[PDB]
Amino acid sequence: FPVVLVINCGSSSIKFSVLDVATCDVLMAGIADGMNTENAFLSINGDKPINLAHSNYEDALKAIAFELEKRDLTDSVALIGHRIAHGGELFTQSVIITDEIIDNIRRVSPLAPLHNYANLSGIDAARHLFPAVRQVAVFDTSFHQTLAPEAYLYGLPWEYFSSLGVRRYGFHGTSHRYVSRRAYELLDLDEKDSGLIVAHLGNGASICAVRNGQSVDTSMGMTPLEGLMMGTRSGDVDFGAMAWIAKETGQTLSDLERVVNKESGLLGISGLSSDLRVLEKAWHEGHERARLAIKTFVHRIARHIAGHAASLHRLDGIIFTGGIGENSVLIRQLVIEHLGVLGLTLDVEMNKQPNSHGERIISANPSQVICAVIPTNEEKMIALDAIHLGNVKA
Amino acid sequence: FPVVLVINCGSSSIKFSVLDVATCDVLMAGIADGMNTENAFLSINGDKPINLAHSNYEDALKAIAFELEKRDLTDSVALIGHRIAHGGELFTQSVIITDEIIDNIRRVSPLAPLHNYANLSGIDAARHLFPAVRQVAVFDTSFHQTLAPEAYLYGLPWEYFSSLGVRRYGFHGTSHRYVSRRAYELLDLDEKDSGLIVAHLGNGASICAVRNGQSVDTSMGMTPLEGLMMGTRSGDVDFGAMAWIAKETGQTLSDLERVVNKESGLLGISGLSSDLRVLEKAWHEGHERARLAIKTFVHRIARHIAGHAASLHRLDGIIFTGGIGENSVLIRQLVIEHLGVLGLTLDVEMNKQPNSHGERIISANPSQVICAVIPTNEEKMIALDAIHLGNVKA
Ligand SMILES: Nc1ccn([C@@H]2O[C@H](COP(=O)(O)O)[C@@H](O)[C@H]2O)c(=O)n1
Ligand SMILES: Nc1ccn([C@@H]2O[C@H](COP(=O)(O)O)[C@@H](O)[C@H]2O)c(=O)n1
Repeated sequence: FPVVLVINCGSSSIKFSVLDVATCDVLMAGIADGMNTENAFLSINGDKPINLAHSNYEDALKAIAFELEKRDLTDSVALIGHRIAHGGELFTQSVIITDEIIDNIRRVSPLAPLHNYANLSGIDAARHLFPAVRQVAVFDTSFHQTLAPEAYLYGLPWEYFSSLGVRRYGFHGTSHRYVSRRAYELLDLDEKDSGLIVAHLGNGASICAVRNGQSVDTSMGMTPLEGLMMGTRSGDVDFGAMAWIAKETGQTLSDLERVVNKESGLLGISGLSSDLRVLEKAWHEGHERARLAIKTFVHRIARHIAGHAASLHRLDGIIFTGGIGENSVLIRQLVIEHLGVLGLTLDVEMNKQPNSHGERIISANPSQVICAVIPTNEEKMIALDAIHLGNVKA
Repeated sequence: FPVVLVINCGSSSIKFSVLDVATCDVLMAGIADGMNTENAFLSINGDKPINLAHSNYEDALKAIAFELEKRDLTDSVALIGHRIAHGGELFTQSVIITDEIIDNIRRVSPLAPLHNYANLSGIDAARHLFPAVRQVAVFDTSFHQTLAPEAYLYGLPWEYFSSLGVRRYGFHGTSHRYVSRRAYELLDLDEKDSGLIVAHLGNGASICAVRNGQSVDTSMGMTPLEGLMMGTRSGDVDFGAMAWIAKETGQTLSDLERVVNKESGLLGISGLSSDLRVLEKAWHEGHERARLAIKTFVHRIARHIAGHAASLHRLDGIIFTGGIGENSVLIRQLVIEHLGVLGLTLDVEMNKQPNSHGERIISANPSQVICAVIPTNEEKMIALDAIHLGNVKA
């Protein structure tokens, strides 16, 4: 009974999942958080954080690998899937990892210095500890590679694009790809003749316009920073306003990049929390700045959902997904009420239902556009790619 | 037969118009270009650029004033209208200029250092040369002041808004106000129950969502830089991509602000021209980068028109205006074809017609949204404000 080992080897931590091939369901999931810092620990299923301190990426994965053998699961690992942050222009689909692939990941790595090098560390580790196991690289940008130049060009001098690689790449590709696939079945649509908007709201937040099965426009830019306002990310911001701030308070570009990543977004406007559940409660208890942050949040999503609709010949579906997307009854409704212009009528009985109801329609019949909630499963999509690439012979 | 003197006293030049009160039509128009530079000149009606060299704002207006008396027009100046770039939060409508008003303009002037101080120079001049003439200040932001906080807040720390004044202000207010007013009559709509999108495409480019006679969302930000890609302005740009560029090529924020204002936009992608007529011809003659620049240009407009529609309960009209908006048969159509999703069908016979046809419908009957061209008249709107404020007693 073979299994797929999924790895999101981020900068600060190493997340992992062990999916069964037969069911595509998680048998085991863990995390190696606080990496390289004096005390690094491994928390599998959340039962006991074993302090594997004084250790790096190579041994943290060797700690996870030993625990797989503790559960007699090592011998059953047929495939390993690696989540990669940035594919650049070089990667349009998931690939079997060879030396050539490692090189090409290393080539585009300047575009995501924090994430990509951390991903490569995890690739080497898994390659070392499991050499006779087929390994797959799944990229977080590759879905958005179907974008036409008018969709991905910035209004900068052409040289910044041709020699340096400055363009729109977009992120949450795997999520957007997964959810879109699921929507065709749920909504009973023809992939070859369809237009969807997918709102991935959660950790980061992004919108994708999926036309006839292809990503044609997406909210995020070169960095995960452009687009929607997020938990701690500012979203769309006037560069003139930024340059003004840098002059008025005398801050370096380095200062502001840290401000826009860590101090901004929902956290920034509310001055309270980056967490929705806290801000939803905060508003319910007469907090204006938490209410404002949500109202702004909802507005920018509503702006980008309608915006991205332009890249469709027809609008069949708006799909909510991700932590906030799947669970927030409020945000979903405020967003939809904001889009009455698109002819949306929302069934509030259906919108009430918690996430346990999984893939569900949430718009009433008179609606000209079908709204739905689809739980995102990046782990399942990574596995499916790996299983598919498993049958191939390289 | 009284007249209104309109002044756009920009940083580099001083434009002016002399409108008749009875007709609201231009009797005289000129420009004092290349200000303060060794050779400054005055070109009235474009007949003879008289080199009033070695001179500043106070004497350039004194050169225009003498030429008004040369045409026995000085004694007939009942009102003077000043175009102001940035009103800040302090100005929501046009006002009669008093000392208090001068102060308040001087207060918000840090927000537009290039433009506002140039505007104040022209106010002092006109005040000096015409002391017994009522003068009106018309602000380029004041129309957009009806925006709700969720529409104008950036996802930055709240402090940047409350103490420093960093928010969305928007521009082309006077144009957006004028055109919207004209649309109600042209489209035979009820102002109190209407939703319009106005695309001001020309010099700079901006979109405004006008709901029930009020500006509820607009493309430009704190600076005229945010929003649509423009002639030499980049438009919406990822801050992460900007910060990346500053690292990769080692450029100061000052460098990039100059790059994004002067070297970017249509000029940047094409590497040829910031002028549409040149780029339209260039594409017609197999130039890919000029074609790409236009395709990108059209796409971003299509993105923002659909985007701004979200802030409406209903979409009745899309209105094209400004240099590019009124004259470009191509751009208008490419934009509308991009918005087939909103249910637009375009009458190409009507879209063919040149600007001489003035205020015209350009969408066919089966269209769910009325498209129209309305020539913008900032001069006429400034005059109308002044005439109105002329009847008031301060
Ligand atoms: N019941 C829940 C669960 C999560 N959430 C929100 O979803 C977000 C988590 O998103 P991800 O899991 O995609 O990172 C958190 O910001 C949290 O506030 C919520 O608003 N209601
Ligand atoms: N017939 C015309 C006239 C002007 N234009 C464009 O309109 C723009 C001028 O806009 P403004 O007058 O608003 O500054 C120029 O970029 C020019 O290329 C055009 O494309 N066709």
